[PDB]
Amino acid sequence: DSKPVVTLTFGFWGDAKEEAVTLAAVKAFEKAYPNIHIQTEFGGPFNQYFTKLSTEVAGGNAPDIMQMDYEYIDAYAKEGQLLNLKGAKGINISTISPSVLKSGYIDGGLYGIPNALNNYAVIYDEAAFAKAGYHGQRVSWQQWADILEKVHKATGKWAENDDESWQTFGYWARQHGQHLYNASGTKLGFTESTLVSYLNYWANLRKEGVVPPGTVTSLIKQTADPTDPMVQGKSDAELTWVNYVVSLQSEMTRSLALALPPTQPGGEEGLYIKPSQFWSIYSKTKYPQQAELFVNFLLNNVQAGKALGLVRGIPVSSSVRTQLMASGTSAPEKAEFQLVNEALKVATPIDPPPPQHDKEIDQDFANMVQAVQYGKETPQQGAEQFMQEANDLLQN
Repeated sequence: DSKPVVTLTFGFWGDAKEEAVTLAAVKAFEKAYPNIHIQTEFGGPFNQYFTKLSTEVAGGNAPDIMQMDYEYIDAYAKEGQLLNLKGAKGINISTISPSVLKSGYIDGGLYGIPNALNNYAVIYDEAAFAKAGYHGQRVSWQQWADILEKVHKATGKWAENDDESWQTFGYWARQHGQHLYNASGTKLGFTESTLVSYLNYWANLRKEGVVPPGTVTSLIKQTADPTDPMVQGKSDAELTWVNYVVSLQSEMTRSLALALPPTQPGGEEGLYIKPSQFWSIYSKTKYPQQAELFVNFLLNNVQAGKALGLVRGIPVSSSVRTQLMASGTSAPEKAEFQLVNEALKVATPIDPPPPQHDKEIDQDFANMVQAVQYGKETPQQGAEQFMQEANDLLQN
C-alpha cells in the first residue's frame, strides 16, 4: 500500500504472556505495512481494561482498534461505538466459518470478528479405545455409552471422567432444541425432562463403574490438574475443551486423540465454537481502511499467526491454521487444529451472552450434580430443586 502515513491506536487486555505475543504481532505488522504506525494502549487485565475503556469511549477517546469481549459487544454496538464490518472491503472473512462470524453480529451488523476459537472434544487414550474397536468417529450418546462399557471391561479402569458441568449440560440442552437460558436471560431455557435425561445418562455410567464415583469426581480441581483421573492414569477419556489436549498430553506418555462430542439422535446440533475474544474497530475512526487492513493482518497473516500463537485459543483463520500445521505446531497442536476443522463443519452459532447470575447458577449446578453423584438426592429431585432456585434468582 502507498497512502500517506497514519497512526492507529490499538487497545487490548491480557496477562503478561498475552501482552508479549500481541506486541510481537504489532511488530510484524509495522514491518509489513510501514506506512501505518500502531500505537498500543495495553489496558492490563480484563476488568481493568473494560473499566477504563468505558470511560475513555464515552469521552471521545476510543482507540481505533479495540479488543472486545462477547459479554460487552452488544452494549458497545448498540451505543454506536463500533464500526459495522459487514462486507468490509479490506477484511477477508472467507477463512472464517459463518457460524463463528455470527457471534459478532448484533441486529444485522457485524461489530467484531472472533480472533481465536475453542470447542468441546472427547480427548481419549487411543490405545485404550482401540481395545473396543473405537478409532475416533463421531457417535451417538448411546453408542458412546456402549463403547465406554467395552473399554472398561477391557481395561478395568474408568473409560471416561464423569463430565457433568453446567456447560456440558448446555451442549445436551442445545441438542434437545433448548438452551441454558432463554434469549433475554430472564429464565432457564430448558425443561426438567431434558436435565433429568442428562443426569440419568451419567448416573447409569456411574452405576456400571464406567465413570468414576462422585467421591472421586469431587476431588478434581480442574481439567488437566494432577487431581484429574486422566492425569493419574485412572481414566481413559475426558469430554472437555479441546485446548486442554496440549496440557494433558504433556502430563503422560500415552498418545491422546480427539473426537467430536457425541450426538443425540432426533436432536439438533449441540456443538458451537466459543469465540475467545473479538477484534472491533471504532465507529468514528478517521482511518477505517487502515483499521480494516490491521484487523485483516491479525486474522489472516501467517507472521501474525506465528507471533500470536495459541495463547488466546485456536487461530480463527483456516489459512493460518493450514500454514501453522505445515510448520510451527507440535503434534498435539496439529491434532487440535484438525479437530477444529471438523468442528467447524457441524457447529452452529453460540447462544447469546448469559445473564449476570451465570457464575452463581453454574456453581449451584455443580453443587446439585455433586449431590446427585453422592446419592444425596435423585436426579429428578436435584433437577427440580436446582431449576426452582435458578429461576427464582433470574426473576429477582
